[PDB]
Amino acid sequence: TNVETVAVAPTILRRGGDWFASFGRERNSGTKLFCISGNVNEPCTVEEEMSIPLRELLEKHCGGIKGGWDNLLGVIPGGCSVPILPKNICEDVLMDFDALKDVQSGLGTAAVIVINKQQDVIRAIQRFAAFYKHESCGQCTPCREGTTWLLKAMDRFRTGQAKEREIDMLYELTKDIEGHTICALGDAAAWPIQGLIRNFRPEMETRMKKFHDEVGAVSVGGWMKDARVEKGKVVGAPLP
Amino acid sequence: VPAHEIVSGAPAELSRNRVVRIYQQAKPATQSGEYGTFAWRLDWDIVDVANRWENDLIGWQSSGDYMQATQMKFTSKESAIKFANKQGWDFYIQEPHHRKFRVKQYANNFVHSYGKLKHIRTK
Amino acid sequence: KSIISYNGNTIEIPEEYTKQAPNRDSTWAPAQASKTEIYKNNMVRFEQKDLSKQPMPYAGIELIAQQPVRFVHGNTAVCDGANHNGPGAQGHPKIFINVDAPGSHACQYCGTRYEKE
Amino acid sequence: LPGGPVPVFKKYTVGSKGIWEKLRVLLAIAPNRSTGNPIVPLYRVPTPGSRPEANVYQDPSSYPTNDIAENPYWKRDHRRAYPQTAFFDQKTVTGLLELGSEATPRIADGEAGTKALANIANGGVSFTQALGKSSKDVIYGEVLTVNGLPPVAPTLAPKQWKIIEGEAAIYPKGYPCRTFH
Amino acid sequence: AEIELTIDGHKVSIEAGSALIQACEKAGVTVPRYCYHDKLAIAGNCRMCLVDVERAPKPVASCAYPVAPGMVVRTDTERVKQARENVMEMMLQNHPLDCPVCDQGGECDLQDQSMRYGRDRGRFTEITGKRSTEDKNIGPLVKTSMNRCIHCTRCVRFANDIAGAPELGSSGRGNDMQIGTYLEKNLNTELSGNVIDLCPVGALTNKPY
Ligand SMILES: Cc1cc2nc3c(=O)[nH]c(=O)nc-3n(C[C@H](O)[C@H](O)[C@H](O)COP(=O)(O)O)c2cc1C
Ligand code: SF4
Ligand code: SF4
Ligand code: SF4
Ligand code: FES
Ligand SMILES: [Zn+2]
Repeated sequence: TNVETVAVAPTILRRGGDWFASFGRERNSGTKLFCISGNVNEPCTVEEEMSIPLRELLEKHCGGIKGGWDNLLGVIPGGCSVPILPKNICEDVLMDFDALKDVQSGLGTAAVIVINKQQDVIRAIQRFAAFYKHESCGQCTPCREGTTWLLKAMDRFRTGQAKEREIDMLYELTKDIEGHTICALGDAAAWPIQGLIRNFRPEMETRMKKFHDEVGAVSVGGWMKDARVEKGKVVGAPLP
Repeated sequence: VPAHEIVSGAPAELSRNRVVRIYQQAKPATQSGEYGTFAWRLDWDIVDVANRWENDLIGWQSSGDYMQATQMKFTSKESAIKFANKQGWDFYIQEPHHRKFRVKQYANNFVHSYGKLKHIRTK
Repeated sequence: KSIISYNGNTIEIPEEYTKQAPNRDSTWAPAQASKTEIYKNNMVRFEQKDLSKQPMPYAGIELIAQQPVRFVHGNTAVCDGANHNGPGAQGHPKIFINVDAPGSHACQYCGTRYEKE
Repeated sequence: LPGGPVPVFKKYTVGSKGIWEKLRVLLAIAPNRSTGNPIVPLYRVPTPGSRPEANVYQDPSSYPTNDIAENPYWKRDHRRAYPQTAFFDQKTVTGLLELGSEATPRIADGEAGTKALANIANGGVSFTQALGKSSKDVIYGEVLTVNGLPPVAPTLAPKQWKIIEGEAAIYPKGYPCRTFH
Repeated sequence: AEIELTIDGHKVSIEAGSALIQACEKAGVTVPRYCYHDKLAIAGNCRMCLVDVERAPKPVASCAYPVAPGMVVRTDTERVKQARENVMEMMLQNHPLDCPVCDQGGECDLQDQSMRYGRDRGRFTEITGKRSTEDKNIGPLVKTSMNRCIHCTRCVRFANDIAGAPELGSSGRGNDMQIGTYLEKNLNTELSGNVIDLCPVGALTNKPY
């Protein structure tokens, strides 16, 4: 068990169980350390009650968002391993287990990494997929062979060498890793890609059409048709 | 047992000199499949002069034995025996060998060492 | 070139015909059957015959050794062995060679050696 | 008359030119007849090893099969979805006559219906005994047609013929062969 | 002393505490696999023997899920066929195009299970492509070509347990895991030509043959 949940143990043994149970909701009860980071004006870590609205988390104790409330592109409650909340519904949201898993997402450890609008989300999620490829232990075949393919598709989608169906395909191969592994690193690596495809699909297709008439058109797998294999290397493509 | 070897058209040489073998095919050590290990094969023992020799010319495997490529499949062991002595053939029969059932647990891999460890698992 | 004809007879062939090919004299397999072996075995039927119009088609083990070694800067070297003037899929299947050990690693379909630099 | 006689300048055959064609329309049986020899600049140019269409060719495909992401193969496999031969002995037909059918279950007493199944599975009843035991409207319902007639030997797609006899026929009247369509 | 359960409608009795794969082998039900073997320990690496089990949210690995009473097991679920195609496509992404030069042509477990359970086509067509593994000289008896390894741990489990030669192992993380002696150390044991019938792919194979 975690370092926090036994560091809280003598306090709640002393104060009693129902003084702890007063805070939060019916099954979501008590306190939590919140570490709010990313693109806040004031990054800091709080100790605050569960079941709390995210707007009066980010504005009450964090200064505000860098650029105000309309400068919110998205938000990650918890660590790397839960999907994005887009801006539309994360005004209404509570930070317990209940009001995040009905928003298809997790509390996790309640790290809150908010996303600047002037920053790119697909660069961030390419970085997340590179984290999961580096940190995978490599034992079972779907996680180990999946994180490498997730990285190879996310670099390609970051610059944009793709067809508009391959995002579709990307969803499919996160569904492949999702529940077939030993530990939960496989569905940890599945989830941020799923949140990206659910919440920022036109964000990806804008970058893809930007590629499509800055450069010529592209086949499946990132191949262009001047792209050929000469001695050693691959030429013709800028190889993401 | 009716003797059909005189009405088959086969020569007398085959029923009086050639010994044949009924066997169930072994599970290969190569792969984990077991599909070719159910039918009973009928197969002729080789003749030592007539089996195979290499050609003068190119080195083709030449043969004078003609039952070397024939092989039969039967559903049953008693099917193969009934057909084999119905045709009047000298046969040997080979009994199959299945695997001994041993109980496996995944929790066997990490049980507690009281004395010397005497092993280090890997996984 | 005189070879003994199983009887103490020595039969005589020109030495341009005891070579495996006009590239290489010696044999490139442990069961390749030397030309002295072949001619020792059946010269009953190379009689009255021209050795000139026999095929002699140019052993490839030394035609691959005189090709230069390609140099790759990355970790893995890609190979298909295709031409790129031909409209279609020619060459072998595309395989990826690791170049990490000292020396040159050859393609197992084509034999073109690749080296990391 | 949609496939009737066409003149010989729509037939792709070398024919004739000059006043020799004016001679051969008088010296002919039917003037709209080719000579047999194909037109050299038209027939097989360019030669098949020299085609501009060969360098643009790509392998064809249908959409719900070449589709990269949504189909799995087990949904569009049909070699492993073969049906087997429904082999029926006489005692399963006795079972179908006496116990019933899955459309038509004449079985109450499910606990006792298993042992009512059992003796026919052992061979308690025989088949002509089942034909005598069974009702007349089960004989006219499941064995026979609902009108009491024998069922006719079934065909998959019936073919109704229509003899063409006018001048749309292939031989005019007087020839001993007819068009049947 | 025994437990009765149901696989595919079949009712089967097996000794208590066994593996679900042993229940499936007893009932005649064919379940595909890559890192299970009768004379070896149980590992859940290859993820091929996933199976539909009532009172379980996810498909469970049939080689390490123990036998319990009242068990209802299905193998012909649409979810199970989808899972087998998924795990097969995952296996095939980094496995090199060596079938005309591999020694296990008509004897490859991966290959015969790829027809029966795997996907028709392949979507692996990146420019960056498959990884490549360095060849590892083990000894004079075992030819070793480790691009076509699937990391089934089976050689490592064997030379650990039975041969008593602990020189084999798995060194690395992610795709940079390798199966060999880390120092380029020669492998002795009195039965070292037995690891080459054991590997399901042709990565460890026969050197004079
Ligand atoms: C890849 C992976 C990494 C994990 N890392 C941590 C961690 O760093 N700290 C932690 O407290 N739990 C971590 N967990 C969850 C642990 O399994 C955790 O110890 C356990 O599931 C729950 O312990 P608890 O009862 O305190 O919640 C991780 C899980 C996975 C699958
Ligand atoms: S999911 Fe975890 S245990 Fe399985 S291969 Fe990935 S890192 Fe290893
Ligand atoms: S082991 Fe792999 S490369 Fe070799 S034949 Fe089998 S599938 Fe092909
Ligand atoms: S060396 Fe062979 S048996 Fe061992 S893990 Fe690799 S592929 Fe499997
Ligand atoms: S054999 Fe059961 S998962 Fe590898
Ligand atoms: Zn090559």
